[PDB]
Amino acid sequence: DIAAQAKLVYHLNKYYNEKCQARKAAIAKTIREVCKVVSDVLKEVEVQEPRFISSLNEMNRYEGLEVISPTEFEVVLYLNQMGVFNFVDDGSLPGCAVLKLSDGRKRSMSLWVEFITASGYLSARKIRSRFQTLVAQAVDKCSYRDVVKMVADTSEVKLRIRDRYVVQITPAFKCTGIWPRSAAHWPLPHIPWPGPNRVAEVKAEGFNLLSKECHESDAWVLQFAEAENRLQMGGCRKKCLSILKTLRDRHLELPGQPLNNYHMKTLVSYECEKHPRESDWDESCLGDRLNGILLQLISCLQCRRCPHYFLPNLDLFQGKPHSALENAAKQTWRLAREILTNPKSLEKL
Ligand SMILES: Nc1ccn([C@@H]2O[C@H](COP(=O)(O)OP(=O)(O)OP(=O)(O)O)[C@@H](O)[C@H]2O)c(=O)n1
Repeated sequence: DIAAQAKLVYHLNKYYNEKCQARKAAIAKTIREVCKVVSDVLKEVEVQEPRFISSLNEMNRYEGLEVISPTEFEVVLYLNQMGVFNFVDDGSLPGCAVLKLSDGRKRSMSLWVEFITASGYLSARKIRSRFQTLVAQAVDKCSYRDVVKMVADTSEVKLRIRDRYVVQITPAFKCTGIWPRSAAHWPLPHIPWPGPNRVAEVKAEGFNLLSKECHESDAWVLQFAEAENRLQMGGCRKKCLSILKTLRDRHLELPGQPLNNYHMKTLVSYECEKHPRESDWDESCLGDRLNGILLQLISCLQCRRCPHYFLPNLDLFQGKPHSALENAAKQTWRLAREILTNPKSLEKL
């Protein structure tokens, strides 16, 4: 039985060294060709409207870029601001928050003066709509125009590149020096994880406010990309996450798109709360952690509920038909059974 647990760890590491490493290289190649199209479209916007500056810093990754699928991405476009707005998060719009002007006048003081309502709120929808018109003009004018169209029938700004890749470009503001009320419960009082030292840097990472749709209202959607990534450092956590994203790409890309990489990302964080010790994420525990996550994934699909890690009131399955979730449970179960029954199957997965 030690041989079987050891056998699972061995073949998972081969899977990580082979399929996961190839996946990282292939997506990096796709990201490279997709971002130079995005940079050309965005630099066309910025000449027409300098407030939309391209925050595509390669820094060695592209800041603000998130992978959803081997062919789908989201670029977070961070907008300069003066800092005249107050962050307001009551639970009136779950998973959302609002930016209000600090006192009555000084609307002239803001860079986005025309987008502040009479009530004094900075409108996410008005900013995205203006941004959409600018992008729709850029994709007809830029050098790459033959390979970029803009996706239709959506209020989101999405570029379809070479009829293969889809990129959502989401305007956003970075919020530092504040933790949101909707996330103030975290970290849980009892759970040994993370270390209080780790919590203080995660909260120092801040959070983002994104202009996209969710659930009329027009508020900003909360997002914790940078906090999430700092949270999952240490041990084999990220190696586990990479294996999950790879298995999902190759075997759980299903009709209706019930599962995406962010589901895997959320489950790893919850598995960290269920196993808070650093020794639970030792390299020898890689098989136990992956098994626990896959079974946890099956439970979420069967229960029709997969809560957001920082915003437990939010369900990451909301809007997905139960037939698609049930199909994903049946495929995830059969996948987890094959891996556990014979880890050598990973060679051909
Ligand atoms: N902002 C980003 C995100 C991704 N990538 C590239 O795309 C690959 C796949 O990213 P991801 O879906 O997050 O898979 P991971 O296994 O998590 O890659 P990593 O461990 O490097 O984060 C990464 O290896 C990285 O090289 C990038 O260049 N810039």
